[PDB]
Amino acid sequence: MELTPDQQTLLHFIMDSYNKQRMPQEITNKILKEAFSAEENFLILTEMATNHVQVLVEFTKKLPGFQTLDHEDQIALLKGSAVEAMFLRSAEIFNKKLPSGHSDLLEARIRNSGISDEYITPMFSFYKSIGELKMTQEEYALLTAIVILSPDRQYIKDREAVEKLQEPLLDVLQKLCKIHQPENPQHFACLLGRLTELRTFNHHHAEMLMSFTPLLCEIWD
Amino acid sequence: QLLRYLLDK
Ligand SMILES: CCOC(=O)c1ccc(NC(=O)c2c3c(nn2-c2ccccc2)CCN(S(=O)(=O)c2cccs2)C3)cc1
Repeated sequence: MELTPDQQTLLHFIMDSYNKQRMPQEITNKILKEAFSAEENFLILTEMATNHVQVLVEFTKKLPGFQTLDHEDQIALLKGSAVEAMFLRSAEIFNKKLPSGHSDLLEARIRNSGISDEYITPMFSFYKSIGELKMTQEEYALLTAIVILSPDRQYIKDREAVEKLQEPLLDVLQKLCKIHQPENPQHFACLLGRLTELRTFNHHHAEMLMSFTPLLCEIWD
Repeated sequence: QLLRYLLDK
């Protein structure tokens, strides 16, 4: 069926936060003008990943009911979703927001930034599988909100309070898949199936760190 | 620290 006026208010409020968030021009111009080397390619990724942490906190702050949660759970939800939310945002940027040369130049930069092949190949297989879904900005905004408000995270004291905030967002997303994709009735299960693929990046990222920026060090280690 | 600042501002 169709979204209720209550769900429309909830979607508009999420989009108000998500749509304002953009990659700065100084970083975008750096992808095309900076020198190509393993050290410089790694530096651009640090600047990008740092910017995402400020973007994540700003989006999470506006999520209805997040500010009413226990302070320790607020930190655990941010730390637990930092990696997943970044790759989901990376998938959106790598499959959409690119003029003519940025797409291929950034791929070359990621591949030649000193990150091992065992971590590189799953990234691009995830970007390609997500790109086949042909998701809209609404679906990206909701999936990010669902990734952040995950009650299954480690060291969460009040998991039920997280479940209460997540459930309205899964319901809006379920209704969106039925409306914009009625010919593919299994589209919703496919979106959630890509989340188990997103979760495998957590162990890959931890391994990559054992082999920055004050903000990145706090959210990671 | 930096997370709490960004969270509470
Ligand atoms: C709408 C605005 O959104 C944002 O603010 C935003 C979105 C995405 C990103 N993405 C990235 O920083 C990023 C990384 C990688 N790829 N990749 C990427 C960027 C664009 C497109 C596709 C992929 C691999 C290495 N990691 S890392 O955390 O391991 C790392 C960190 C340092 C050294 S290595 C980071 C940044 C900001």
